Amino acid sequence: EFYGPDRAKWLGPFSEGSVPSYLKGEFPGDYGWDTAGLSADPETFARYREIEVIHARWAMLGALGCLTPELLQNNGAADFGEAAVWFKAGASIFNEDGLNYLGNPSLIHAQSIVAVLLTQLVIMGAAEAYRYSGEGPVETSGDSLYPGGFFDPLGLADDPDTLAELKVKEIKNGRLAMFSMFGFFVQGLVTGKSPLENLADHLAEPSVNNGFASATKFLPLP
Amino acid sequence: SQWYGPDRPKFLGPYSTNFVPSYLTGEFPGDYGWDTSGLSADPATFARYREIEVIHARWAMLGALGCVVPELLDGTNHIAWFKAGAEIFGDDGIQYLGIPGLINAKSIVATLIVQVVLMSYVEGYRVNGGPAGTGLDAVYPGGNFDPLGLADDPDTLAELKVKEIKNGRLAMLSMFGFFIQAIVTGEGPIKNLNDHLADASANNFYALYAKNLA
Amino acid sequence: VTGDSWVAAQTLVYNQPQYAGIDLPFDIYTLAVLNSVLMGGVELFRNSELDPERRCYPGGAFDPLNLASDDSERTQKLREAEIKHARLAMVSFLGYTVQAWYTGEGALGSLNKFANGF
Amino acid sequence: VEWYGPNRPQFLGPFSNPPSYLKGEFPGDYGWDTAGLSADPETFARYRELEVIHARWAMLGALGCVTPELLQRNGVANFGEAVWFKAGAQIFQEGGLDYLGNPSLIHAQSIVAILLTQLVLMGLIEGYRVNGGPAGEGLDALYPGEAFDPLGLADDPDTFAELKVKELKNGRLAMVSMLGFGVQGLITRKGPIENLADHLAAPDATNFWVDYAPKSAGIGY
Amino acid sequence: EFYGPDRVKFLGPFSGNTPSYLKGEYPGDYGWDTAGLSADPETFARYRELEVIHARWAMLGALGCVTPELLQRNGAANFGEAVWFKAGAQIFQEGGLDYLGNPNLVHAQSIVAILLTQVVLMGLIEGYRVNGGPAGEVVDPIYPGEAFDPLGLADDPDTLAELKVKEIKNGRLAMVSMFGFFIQAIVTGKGPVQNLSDHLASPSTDNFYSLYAKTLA
Ligand code: CHL
Ligand code: CLA
Ligand SMILES: CC(/C=C/C=C(C)/C=C/[C@@]12O[C@]1(C)C[C@@H](O)CC2(C)C)=C\C=C\C=C(C)\C=C\C=C(C)\C=C\[C@@]12O[C@]1(C)C[C@@H](O)CC2(C)C
Ligand SMILES: CC1=C[C@H](O)CC(C)(C)[C@H]1/C=C/C(C)=C/C=C/C(C)=C/C=C/C=C(C)/C=C/C=C(C)/C=C/C1=C(C)C[C@H](O)CC1(C)C
Ligand SMILES: CC1=C[C@H](O)CC(C)(C)[C@H]1/C=C/C(C)=C/C=C/C(C)=C/C=C/C=C(C)/C=C/C=C(C)/C=C/C1=C(C)C[C@H](O)CC1(C)C
Ligand SMILES: CC1=C[C@H](O)CC(C)(C)[C@H]1/C=C/C(C)=C/C=C/C(C)=C/C=C/C=C(C)/C=C/C=C(C)/C=C/C1=C(C)C[C@H](O)CC1(C)C
Ligand SMILES: CC1=C[C@H](O)CC(C)(C)[C@H]1/C=C/C(C)=C/C=C/C(C)=C\C=C/C=C(C)/C=C/C=C(C)/C=C/C1=C(C)C[C@H](O)CC1(C)C
Repeated sequence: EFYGPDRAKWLGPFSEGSVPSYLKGEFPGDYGWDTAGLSADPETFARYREIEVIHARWAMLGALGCLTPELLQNNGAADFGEAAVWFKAGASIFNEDGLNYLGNPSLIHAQSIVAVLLTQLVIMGAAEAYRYSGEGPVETSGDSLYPGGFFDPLGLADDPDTLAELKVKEIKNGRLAMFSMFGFFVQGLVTGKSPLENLADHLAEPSVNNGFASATKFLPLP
Repeated sequence: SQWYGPDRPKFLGPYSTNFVPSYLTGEFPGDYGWDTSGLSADPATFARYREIEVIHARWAMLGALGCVVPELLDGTNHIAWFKAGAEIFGDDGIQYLGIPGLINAKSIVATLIVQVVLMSYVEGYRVNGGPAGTGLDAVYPGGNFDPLGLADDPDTLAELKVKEIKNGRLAMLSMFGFFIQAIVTGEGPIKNLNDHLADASANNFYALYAKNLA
Repeated sequence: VTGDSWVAAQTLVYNQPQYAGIDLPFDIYTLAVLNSVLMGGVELFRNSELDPERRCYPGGAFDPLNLASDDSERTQKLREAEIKHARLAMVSFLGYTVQAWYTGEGALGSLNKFANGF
Repeated sequence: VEWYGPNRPQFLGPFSNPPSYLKGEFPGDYGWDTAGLSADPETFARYRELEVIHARWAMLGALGCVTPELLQRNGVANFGEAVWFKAGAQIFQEGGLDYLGNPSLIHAQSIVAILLTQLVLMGLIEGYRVNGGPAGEGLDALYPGEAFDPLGLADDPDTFAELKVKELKNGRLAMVSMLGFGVQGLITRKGPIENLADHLAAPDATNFWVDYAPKSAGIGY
Repeated sequence: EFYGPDRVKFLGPFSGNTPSYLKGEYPGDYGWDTAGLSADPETFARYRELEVIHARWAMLGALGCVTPELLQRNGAANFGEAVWFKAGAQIFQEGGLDYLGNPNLVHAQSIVAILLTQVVLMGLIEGYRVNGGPAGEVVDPIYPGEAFDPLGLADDPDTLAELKVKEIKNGRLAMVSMFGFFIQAIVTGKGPVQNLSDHLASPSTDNFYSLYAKTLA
């Protein structure tokens, strides 16, 4: 179904002629879509494969992270004043109380962006360096892309049959998030409103409130 | 034959005899030895890239013609290509050639729906074959796509393929011009050309928009 | 071009011979005799052919580009395209005259009337 | 093996595993091809040439983008437009483009003459670089030397290898600075030296994070 | 999942005993014949044909009873009578029946002619469906294919199996919903699309309860 020769393809029925040879249904998410031929080389394909999973995982975290403050604000904590929207939350660091987690002054109460940058550089840098090093103090399980040992406390990667279907489930939920995050970015620039607000508008008047409502927004004017 | 082999013309003129990528030998049309970057070193990517160029080419040639005709015809209100899409939202809608009753399109969603369904079938047929033809060249199927049999002679087909790519590359370059000229001048390509023709020393990029571009 | 219906254009030109809004330098009486004579000569020339296939596909001066002057499959496909466009036009022009009888308008006029009828 | 070989320095330092194709055989091999863009040996070769040519253009560009502004600030000379992203518009001013202000220098008046000469001059020059020309035919593409090494600072092979590393590292530093100048120019819309002056005056209230970052979404700047 | 002995059942886990004749091998088999009406294999075959014909008509009817109402209240077009339980009355008007409200479409004026033409055309069509004719010869009385599958969506037998289930499932939902259309129309003189808007407007107050019901006594 999702592996082997007779796997799922990106063009459905009209995919036989669009399946690059090097794509033989071995890795997860091989719908046979490399028209450009970017992953022709075995080495280049491997590097892109790791990059895709890393992006997919960041995207998945991003999708929740770009909606959770807005959700709680609309109904819940209701404390992220203008910080509920993802593309207006980072500016909350320069607030009078600065960045308050859950909008609670007692939590974090950060008011120095430089410190945040330095803290992130050392934290993310070390973890990323370990990921690149392919080896670290924690259990690595001998797989740079899929380091199960320490990063999988629940042991859901125990049997390969679940692993094979879980790995395609990861990339497919991941690719959807990457596609949607790209959506968040574009929608944000064109509409200027929060992504969950854009949805409300589409439900309000689907024919009127859609992407073609803002069609003439960026028109070069003589 | 002058367009193939090792004696073919090259993009750097005389200063290209000692500067030729190994993979570009003179087998495929439009070979001018311009592969300065490492792209297309592997034949698999090169074969994939060759098709994308012809596709981007045939599209550009259609686009270049279609971005000028409506602007050069009356009745269409000499609409600019970058301002044609908005017409669907006008009260009159899209009336081909300006003649009322022709299409009278007013729903952008309906137009996109038919385009997606029709183009998906068409693009699918172009990749995995279909009713028009099966087991034919991916970029040069011929048959139903060559009704006038203009390329029956292999020799003629070779020179004609050189003509197709060279016209396409010119169209691709000029289409890129249409994109930038519109984003800078804000006027249609024909209007920009007419302005230059009138007062070239005054109406050009440098004397009009170059200063405000920074 | 003129904005006049194809049915109404018949009488308009009869009253004032004209083409593309340009008055022709010929009274309708001479044009009427000319049309009959010209078409008479043309059709007599066509009837001279004795080959049944060549009466339908003369070729020669009528196929200057030599598109279907052979027996190839391209000739067969081209002839298949001709009759299809021919049968479509026959039915379509039957539409023109029936629509002009019923609705009163011409081709473009019927199209506009239908769009506004909604 | 200080710069070339297996004990060469890496872009991540201690936590670094070099790609197989990167074997410290060329200058500036800090083993950084995480995207696998130079896996193909032919693509790698062409990419190395682009890097050296880009680095040399950037080194000239970085020096040339600040020199008029440094002279204007210190009052050494008055230019029609000292800021780098505005020097091109000098040709459209009243007296044309005068080098270092002095009307007797160059005194260019028409952009068409500048454009056409540059096409002819650079067209021949770049043709000589790839196909060889008056300076010599058959010399290294990236390191021709000969006429382009009059001082002979590359006669010693060992020094030439180490100096090639210095060229790339200054060049890579120049390329990063050029991108910085462009981004800073597009945001601050002020010359690079001016941006530095402001930072030195109040480094805590002039940084991008404090002046533009908070206005990069919803509130324009 | 939908065929064989392990097929899903209408009562879920609680299905337990199922009719012996009601095995797999047929689309839409959920093991529901508690009335035991298809015990005879001959009658079971007939009932299977009746279900798919009632289902196909229901799908057409469900889509056909909602579209003129949707277009009328969406501003897409102006009909004489958008609501399905009144569209028949359009023939008894000044302008007769005009498709999409356009006087230059169909423009019917005589209910007889409408009735006569339907009887002749439907009679021949139904006769062709039971004895073959211009569209094709009869092989499966409910799944002809050939001229009736020009797009070839069911060329592969595996897809044909799963697709038949989709039709009976979608069909059955149409039959239930179309049965609702009949009742909702009698209980509420408003069209079915109007009912949906009212339920969305105030579901607590606008529903079969807090309205009608008590009137039905
Ligand atoms: C459009 C008007 C325009 C004007 C008025 C000038 C004016 C000038 N340009 Mg200039 N330029 C102009 C446009 C342009 N220039 C240039 C590019 C240059 C360059 C590259 C140079 C100049 C130079 C000069 C100066 C040389 C005079 C000098 O100091 O002589 C000093 C004395 C001499 C040079 C020797 C005597 C010269 C005199 C002509 C004697 C020769 C007479 C001959 C017998 C006649 C010619 C044919 C003979 C040789 C067979 C001068 C003030 C030069 C400069 O800045 O020098 C300081 C210089 O090098 N321009 C370009 C871009 C291509 C232009 C575009 O429009
Ligand atoms: C990739 C190529 C490309 C693309 C994407 C487009 C896209 C578009 N074109 Mg275009 N065009 C192209 C190539 C292209 N064109 C080329 C190469 C030409 C030169 C022949 C034209 C000439 C052209 C004209 C003249 C017009 C457009 C128009 C349009 C816009 C609407 C088209 C439409 O109404 O539906 C699709 C069009 C059809 C399905 C054609 C219908 C068949 C026609 C109507 C019958 C022929 C005329 C008929 C005999 C008239 C009867 C009365 C008459 C005798 C007086 C649209 C954005 C219209 C517009 O208003 O721009 C905004 C417009 O009027 N195009
Ligand atoms: C192609 C496409 C969808 C393809 C669907 C496919 C393949 C189907 C999926 C299935 O396979 C599954 C999953 C399962 C299979 O068993 C069955 C099928 C059914 C086959 C969507 C396009 C959808 C494309 C859409 C809707 C695009 C809208 C674009 C807009 C609004 C643009 C607006 C503007 O661009 C302007 C005009 C000017 C700019 O300046 C400003 C902005 C605002 C950016
Ligand atoms: C060779 C080489 C070598 C080395 O190695 C490297 C390098 C250098 C990189 C390379 C190069 C490359 C290049 C040059 C590229 C380019 C491209 C392009 C420009 C394309 C276009 C492209 C373009 C195109 C397609 C175009 C298209 C268009 C179209 C369809 C149109 C459409 C339309 C019309 C009609 C009209 C209306 O009103 C509007 C619309 C609707 C819109
Ligand atoms: C290694 C790696 C690995 C993995 O795998 C992947 C990846 C990541 C991708 C990679 C990376 C890469 C990178 C980093 C890149 C960068 C680039 C750049 C930035 C360049 C610049 C570049 C830049 C440059 C050249 C610059 C140039 C400039 C110049 C000439 C100048 C000019 C001028 C002057 C003087 C002055 C005036 O007033 C103006 C003008 C006249 C204009
Ligand atoms: C399984 C079981 C087992 C054991 O045996 C027990 C029992 C219980 C017996 C069984 C069950 C059964 C059932 C459930 C049944 C149901 C049925 C139905 C409801 C049908 C419908 C059915 C329904 C249907 C067809 C429908 C159809 C419809 C139609 C045609 C419509 C038409 C129309 C339109 C469009 C519109 C207009 O305006 C009007 C009209 C003209 C009128
Ligand atoms: C397959 C194919 C084939 C052929 O051959 C070629 C080609 C075409 C090239 C290919 C394609 C590819 C693609 C499609 C790609 C895409 C990508 C994307 C869209 C994304 C990523 C990637 C993406 C991503 C990661 C995303 C990310 C995001 C994130 C993290 C988030 C962040 C955030 C948060 C949390 C919160 C706050 O408040 C805000 C922020 C800060 C903002």
